[PDB]
Amino acid sequence: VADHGIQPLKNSLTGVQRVTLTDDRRRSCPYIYKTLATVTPKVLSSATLQ
Amino acid sequence: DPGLKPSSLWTHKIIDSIIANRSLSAVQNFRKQPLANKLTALEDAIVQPRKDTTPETVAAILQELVAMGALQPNEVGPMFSDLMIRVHKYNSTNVQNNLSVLLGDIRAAQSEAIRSTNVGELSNQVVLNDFLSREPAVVPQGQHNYEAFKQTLRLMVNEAPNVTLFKSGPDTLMQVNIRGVNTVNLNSAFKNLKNFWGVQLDTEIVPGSISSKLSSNTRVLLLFLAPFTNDSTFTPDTFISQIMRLYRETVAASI
Amino acid sequence: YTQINLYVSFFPMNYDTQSELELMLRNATNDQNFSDYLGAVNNLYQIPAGSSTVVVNIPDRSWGAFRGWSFTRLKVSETPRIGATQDPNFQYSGSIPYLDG
Amino acid sequence: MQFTVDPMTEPTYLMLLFGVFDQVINQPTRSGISVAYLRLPFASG
Amino acid sequence: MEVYVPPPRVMAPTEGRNSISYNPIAPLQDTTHIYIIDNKTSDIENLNIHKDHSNFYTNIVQNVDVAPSDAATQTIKLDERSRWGGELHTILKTNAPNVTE
Repeated sequence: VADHGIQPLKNSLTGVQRVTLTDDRRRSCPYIYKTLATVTPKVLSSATLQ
Repeated sequence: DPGLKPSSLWTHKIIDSIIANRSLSAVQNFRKQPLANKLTALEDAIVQPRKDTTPETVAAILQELVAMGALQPNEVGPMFSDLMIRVHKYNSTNVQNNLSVLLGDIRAAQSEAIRSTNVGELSNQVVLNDFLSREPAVVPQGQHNYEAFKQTLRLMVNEAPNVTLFKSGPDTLMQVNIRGVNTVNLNSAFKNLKNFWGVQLDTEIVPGSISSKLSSNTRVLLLFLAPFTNDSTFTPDTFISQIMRLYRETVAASI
Repeated sequence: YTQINLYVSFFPMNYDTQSELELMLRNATNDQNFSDYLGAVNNLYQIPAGSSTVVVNIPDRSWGAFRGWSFTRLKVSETPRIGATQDPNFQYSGSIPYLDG
Repeated sequence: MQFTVDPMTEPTYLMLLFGVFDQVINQPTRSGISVAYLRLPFASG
Repeated sequence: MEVYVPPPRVMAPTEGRNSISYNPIAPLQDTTHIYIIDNKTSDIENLNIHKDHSNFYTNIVQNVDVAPSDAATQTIKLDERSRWGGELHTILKTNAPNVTE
């Protein structure tokens, strides 16, 4: 169970989401049967003006 | 403008032309509209969409450097996208004031060219030479009455004492001091006079159905131009050459 | 596939005339908008063998600018499922009426 | 909607296509395009 | 004689600055939680037809009202006015042996 930091979100999160899970050597690991994650949006800055 | 400005902004302006300044023509167009065209003008009363004026301000000074001959017209292609990519990056209040002061020097440079030369005395001709531009200039069944009608219309612009000759959005009006029905639409008067140049008064079963298709718009235009013409004008024994010697002698006699 | 190239075509417009057009098409008012000619949302609803009726169901949505309906049966063995990389249950190489007409 | 078809011998689909609109593009700066997809009634968003 | 008329308050606007937007239900002027589970990726097709839990394509909308495959294709629209940020919190399970191919 991990806990990552802040990373910027896109402004339009689509319905179908690409979840690609790989090893160190850029290969599709077949030994995963259960994976899930949570994403919570927060405000970092404003792109309004000035 | 280059132009970066759209024309006919009625979806943003029809709702504050009815509430503010109470336009009757804007009401008649608004009731005619379908329900989908009508709901896209009721929100623009409530919230007005804010437009970024930065690319219209940057393109305003690239056209001035072309106008002063500083750079060739093929260079505002690449140089515009090289200056917009700088103000997207380094956007600040000190930059947004630098665009306005440079833009304030564009209008102040050309307003000095208006007051010193006194082209406001020729403000009638500028609106009028813009009107005689998009016209076809070659009419079927005509072409000697049509060329002579423009020359007597340019004579009225210069010789009449007070003619304003302003314009609305699509067309060009014309206002003289005879009270009441001052205004004459010059655009819809030239669609009524599209066929009536080379008409000769021969084929009439009954008199009428030639002079009755002259609407009340273009008949007043034939009344304003009647004193400023002659008989060394429109080619004789035609329909327009006998109007202009009938309307002349109902003004030269009514004095 | 051996080799694959992409071909484009340049109109040789004069750079003075092009620079006026290139300046006007970079507006937010001169946005180039397009439209799919069919203008449709395609839904494939299962009808089992021997059954006569099918009941569709759409819950509450915003139906502004609705245009109409269109419907025609298609057989399962002839209609594939598109967006997968390979359909192993699709063993048919005749005419596919779902994407051809 | 409740359709009624003839009973065939093998399973079939039903290509039901709702007539919707479908709209899209600006180049504000070189090497840059932003797009906005929209369709009504079935809005994707 | 100088009656204090108080200002009527505004009730700060919906669809505002921090507004996770979904069209039929009401938006949220808050932070929220979305999930990428491997229970769903089931009953959606043309996204995994033979695919492992390494490469799988999930639905994050969780809308039982409009379903299935129309819960997908709809987007969760964050606001353009703010620049957003997401915290990632993952959970893994595996059964990898010692010696393998």
